[PDB]
Amino acid sequence: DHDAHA
Amino acid sequence: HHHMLVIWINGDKGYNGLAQVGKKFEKDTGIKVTVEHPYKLEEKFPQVAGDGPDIIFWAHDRFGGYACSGLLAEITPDKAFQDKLYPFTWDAVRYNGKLIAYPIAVEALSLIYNKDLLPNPPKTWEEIPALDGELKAKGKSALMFNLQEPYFTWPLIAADGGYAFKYENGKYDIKDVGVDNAGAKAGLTFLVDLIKNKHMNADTDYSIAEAAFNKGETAMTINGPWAWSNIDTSKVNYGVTVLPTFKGQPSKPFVGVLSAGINAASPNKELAKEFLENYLLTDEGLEAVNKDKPLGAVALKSYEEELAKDPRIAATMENAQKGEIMPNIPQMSAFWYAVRTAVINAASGRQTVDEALKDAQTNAGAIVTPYTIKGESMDPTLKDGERVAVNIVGYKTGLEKGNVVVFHANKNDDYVKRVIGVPGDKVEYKNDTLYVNGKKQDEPYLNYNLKHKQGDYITGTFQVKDLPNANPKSNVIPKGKYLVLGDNREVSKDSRAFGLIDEDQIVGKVSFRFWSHPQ
Ligand SMILES: OC[C@H]1O[C@H](O[C@H]2[C@H](O)[C@@H](O)[C@@H](O)O[C@@H]2CO)[C@H](O)[C@@H](O)[C@@H]1O
Repeated sequence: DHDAHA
Repeated sequence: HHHMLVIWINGDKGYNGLAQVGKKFEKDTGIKVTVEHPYKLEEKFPQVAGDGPDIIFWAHDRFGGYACSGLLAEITPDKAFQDKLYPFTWDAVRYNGKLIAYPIAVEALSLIYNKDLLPNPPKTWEEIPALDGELKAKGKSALMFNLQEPYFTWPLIAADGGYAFKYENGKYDIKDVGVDNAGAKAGLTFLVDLIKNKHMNADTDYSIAEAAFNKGETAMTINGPWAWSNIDTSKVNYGVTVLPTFKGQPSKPFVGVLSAGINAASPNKELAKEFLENYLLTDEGLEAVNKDKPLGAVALKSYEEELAKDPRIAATMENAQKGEIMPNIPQMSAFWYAVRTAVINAASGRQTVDEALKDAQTNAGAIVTPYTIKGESMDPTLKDGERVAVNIVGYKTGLEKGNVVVFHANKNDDYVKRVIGVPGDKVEYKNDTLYVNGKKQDEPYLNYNLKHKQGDYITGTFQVKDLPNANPKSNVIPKGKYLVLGDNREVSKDSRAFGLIDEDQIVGKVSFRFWSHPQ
């Protein structure tokens, strides 16, 4: 899982 | 769930034969075996793998993608067992140093022809137009095969020089794609010419082509060993031979190795191993499947020494030798999808060959990575927890205003925000009004937040020249710099706070589905 913070 | 095995295999394979091997295993062990053949199972498997089969059968090309995604168990065959199968079959199922499936059989396409309509099959693709002429005179056609899957048209495309990814010095170069080179254009052009000249119909699919050949309506088809059973039943006097040449060059089919992988999430991995090693990959197990729908040239030496005697298997392997083993890298999925689109569009007339293959060249190499969105600062455009696909950008490649980009904020954190200005753009806000290069620019993606705001303005007045990493003399965005803002403007920590970001921080563009399209 790659997460990106909005 | 637990005291049983669920197996997926494609609809064109010997699934009843495989079920008989499953019944033998149930007899011996009491463990029930259920064989299913879902439509587009190769796409569904990641969805469900959360459930999903204990064992999945597909050509080896898909498995590296499955393994990269952590969906497959590493298999643990001992030496004795590894020696029972041809070394090159093991090569097809190895990924990042590890064995990720049991190879079953080598598949290559051949030319299949009706000896009563056509005693001598054509040596060349170039003869087929004339030949169709002759055959149309008696209510027949020369050639029908599945145009909807690029597997079947690839041999012609690659004949004069097409390739997927160049394999060099022991590895594939994902940037070296051979889809829009001269060879590929000539092949696909010839295919489109056949359609333009009504020697083939663009809508011809697997079942239409198989029915036509098996009912004696077309003199030739292109298919794999699995198809031979139905032809036997039809009583067509058929031959299986080497594919014709194109521009003097042999057709070059992509060779698959039907392979059996074990779900990483399966609680029956030990039973799966037992079934595959000791029931399926035996002379008796393979025979049962093969008798239903032929497998091709099998991975098991002992049984292949028998099947290699068949002239049709000699033909299959001859076509294989002129082709090439498919890559198993995760990018293969994207390649096939790109090439499917290109063939379909060129054939239907939607695009010219150059257009189709130019787009395919791009799409086959474009790396796509899944991401999960965290936080509410892009709401409602993207939501907290939303899964998205992200198109990776090459180091110094074409970012544009409106693109939503993932970028490295620091060593640990990736952010996602919208590109509002690129290098060279003069930008400022006067309240909620965006001015780019002296022109107001509408922001339809803010429409909801503009109409459900807590304050007077959601973005508010600011000028690029006042932000960190900007040219303090100018609202023109510096070389290599980007202005990014979150769609949830009222709460977003973005360039208004931390300033312009650098081109080298950007990892990719988020892909969006548009709700509307043509029917
Ligand atoms: O057409 C793209 C498709 O090609 C191959 O799929 C073959 C498969 O290998 C054969 O066993 C047989 O079932 O026909 C399929 C084509 O309809 C690739 O293996 C597959 O990943 C790819 O999408």
